Amino acid sequence: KETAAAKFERQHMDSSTSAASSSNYCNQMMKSRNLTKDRCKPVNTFVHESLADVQAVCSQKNVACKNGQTNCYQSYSTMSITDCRETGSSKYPNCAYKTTQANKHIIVACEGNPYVPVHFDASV
Ligand SMILES: [Cl-]
Ligand SMILES: [Cl-]
Ligand SMILES: [Cl-]
Ligand code: NA
Repeated sequence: KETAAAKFERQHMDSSTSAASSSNYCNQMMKSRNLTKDRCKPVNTFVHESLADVQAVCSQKNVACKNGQTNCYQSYSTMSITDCRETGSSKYPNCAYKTTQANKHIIVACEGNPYVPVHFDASV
């Protein structure tokens, strides 16, 4: 049974590459992180920074989350990210994703002790 912090790591951290350099990155990563197991997760962002750098966002700019909560934090700097989105022709179990690489500020919700990211809210 997965902790919220561990779920964030599994869904959103990819420190092993500096960027998505292939159109098939999302198809491979959504599968290997078990985000296509019982259904195709429609949208998911991977962050290509160290875990420490992403955890540090919880001490950066405090902003509102989309849902009105006030435990969201926006990174001061831009980060390398890859947005993965199901294509219109995708449907389980043959999940298919579009890969879009970008450099953007990330916004995460943080909780707990230690105070760490538990939800990916958006990128700007
Ligand atoms: Cl898993
Ligand atoms: Cl996401
Ligand atoms: Cl402020
Ligand atoms: Na947790």
